[PDB]
Amino acid sequence: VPQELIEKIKLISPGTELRKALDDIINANFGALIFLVDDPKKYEDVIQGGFWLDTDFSAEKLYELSKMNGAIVLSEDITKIYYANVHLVPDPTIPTGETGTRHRTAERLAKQTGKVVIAVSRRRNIISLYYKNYKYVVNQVDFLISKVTQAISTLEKYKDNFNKLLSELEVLELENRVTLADVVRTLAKGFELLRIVEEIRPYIVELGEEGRLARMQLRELTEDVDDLLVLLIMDYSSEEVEEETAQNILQDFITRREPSPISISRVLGYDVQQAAQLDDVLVSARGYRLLKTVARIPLSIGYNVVRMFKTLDQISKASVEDLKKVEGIGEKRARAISESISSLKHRKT
Amino acid sequence: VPQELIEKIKLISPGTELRKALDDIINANFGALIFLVDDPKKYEDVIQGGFWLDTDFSAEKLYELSKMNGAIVLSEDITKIYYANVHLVPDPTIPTGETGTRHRTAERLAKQTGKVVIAVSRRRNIISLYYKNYKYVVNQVDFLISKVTQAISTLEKYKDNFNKLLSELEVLELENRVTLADVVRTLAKGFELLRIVEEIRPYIVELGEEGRLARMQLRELTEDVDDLLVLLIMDYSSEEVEEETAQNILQDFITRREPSPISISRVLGYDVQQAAQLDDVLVSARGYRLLKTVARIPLSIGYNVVRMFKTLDQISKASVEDLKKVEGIGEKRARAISESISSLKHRKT
Ligand SMILES: Nc1ncnc2c1ncn2[C@@H]1O[C@@H]2COP(=O)(O)O[C@H]3[C@@H](O)[C@H](n4cnc5c(N)ncnc54)O[C@@H]3COP(=O)(O)O[C@H]2[C@H]1O
Repeated sequence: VPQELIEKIKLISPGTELRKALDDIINANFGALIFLVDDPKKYEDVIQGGFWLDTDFSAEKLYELSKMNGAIVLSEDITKIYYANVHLVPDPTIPTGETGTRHRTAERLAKQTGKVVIAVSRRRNIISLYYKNYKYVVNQVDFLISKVTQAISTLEKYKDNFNKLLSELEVLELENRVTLADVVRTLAKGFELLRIVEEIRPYIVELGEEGRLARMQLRELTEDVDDLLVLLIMDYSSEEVEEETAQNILQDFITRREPSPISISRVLGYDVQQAAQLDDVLVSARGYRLLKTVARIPLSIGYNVVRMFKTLDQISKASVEDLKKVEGIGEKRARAISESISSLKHRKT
Repeated sequence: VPQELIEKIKLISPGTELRKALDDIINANFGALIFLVDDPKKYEDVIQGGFWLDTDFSAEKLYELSKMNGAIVLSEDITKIYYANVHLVPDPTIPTGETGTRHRTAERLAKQTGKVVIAVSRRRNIISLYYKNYKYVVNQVDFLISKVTQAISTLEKYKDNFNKLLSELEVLELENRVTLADVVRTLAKGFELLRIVEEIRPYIVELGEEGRLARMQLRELTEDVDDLLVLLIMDYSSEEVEEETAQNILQDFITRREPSPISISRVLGYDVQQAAQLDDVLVSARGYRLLKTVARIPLSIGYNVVRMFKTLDQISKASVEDLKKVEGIGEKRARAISESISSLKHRKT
């Protein structure tokens, strides 16, 4: 979905005076056919009849005008009403797959001029936006709230399962009993969860000002999940991996690749092709997750800690003095590392 | 109103199945937009979308299809329905005086193709027919009947006054006391009566089958007025006048010139400059009106009677023996001429 078109969709998103007018028009079963231009003179050959207005835009004015037959011409910045009650005459030879004169005119006119045209028919409650060779149908808020509320409820269930997987993983991590199956299962659930977020994003955007609570909910449910998955990938990949690399593996499984167990464990660098194999592959966390998240050790410095001790298990055996040899670890960070791991072992295992 | 257009108007006149369908369509407040062509696949460029039907016409089929959006395509003789639900796309650059997409389309397409296009708007009850550069509005029957009923009632009054003038003139004629004013006064009323018939004629045509009674009424009211006015012109023009010329006089004051007293007398060959002079000009009927109408003498033979006796006054003094000396007058025509005049002189004077 081009960014060019997304800028146009903003024009009619909940919160704008234009959208407010269009909601009133839909509510009254008036139709609408609206043409957005910056220089009316340049387009005087596709504009016939009607009334020259040249007056400041308002929602109420647009509403009143739409009671009349034909079309309305506004400035692109939606600050002026230029014409009302006009006949729009785009080139009839331009292909269109729309139905009815109103929507066939709209799509032809947008194709012909490279401008936005908005059509509302009298009996439906959708707003059809046309820009160049684009068509975007904009939905009512109540339809969008419904899908988004469902998506959020779905995200809650994925997130709860993710937390359960993770808390079990933690236990296994601290006891050094993790298998590849355990990692992959946890990553998959994380990947799927953020996929759902990506898929609902267009709905969220369409909601405009009415999507504010929805965005807050997404943010709260997904807050640290991306960082968490990146750290897991750095901790459990077959060979050592830089952060931005792990970030890309996340990007890949969120958007382009399917998060099947074999696919994940393969891209983590393991050579398995049967799902049952994962249970037999023993893995040991590098320790990045615990270092950044719990001991609050910056990644740049955690590299050196992993450089020296290789795995979490060995880090958990190091004394404060042992840790202090690392490039970046003073007594502050050394006790942070030492005490936070041991605290965790005590309470969790 | 060119004969070419009148033929097309017949297509939608009361009585035709097409008009019966348009009537229902008007009554249901469906609109209509109908394109008449014999070769559909040649007009492929101006007809988009819709359904190809190619089915035999009926009023009920047309009505049913008019429920759908857009336009309908029929054969020029209204025998086939070719398309329904189509989008008509005439050249947008053709000048049009119409208002609304429907009527602006109809006019432009009619001009572009030389074919009939019919448009009915949803809330108005008229049928607008476009043919080439012609536009003809066809009215509802109740409207036409009201005008025609008034026009006929108006005619009864003119006709009553014409009769009263005529019978007064009859008396003056039989007593040889006719002035040019009496003649002109009678002619003028007859002229005006026939003008009214001319003005109402388009409404009557427009009424189609619903104008049968109205035609009979006009026929009864005017059936011999024209012949009567022709014979008056032949009896009172200053210089002898052939029948053909007299009919051309009649035709002139019915259409071209206005039947003013001075003007009528001037055309009759009397150098008059003021209406008050008409009362001083004495005239004598040659006798054609009486010879044709009352004695049943053919005009051809009439001339021979007039060339001999010059005026009605002299004819009324001629004996049977005198009259038989005329070419074409046997003993029966002679006694027909003499007894009909003496009979009228006895009864009317
Ligand atoms: N070229 C054509 N070919 C076939 N049928 C034609 C036609 N032009 C008009 N009609 C028919 O007349 C109906 C009423 O059009 P109206 O202009 O009143 O109402 C129109 C008009 O107010 C507006 N609108 C549509 N096209 C427009 C255009 N090019 N320019 C400006 N306004 C337009 O959309 C309304 C709904 O049109 P809708 O199609 O439902 O219904 C149309 C359509 O069925």
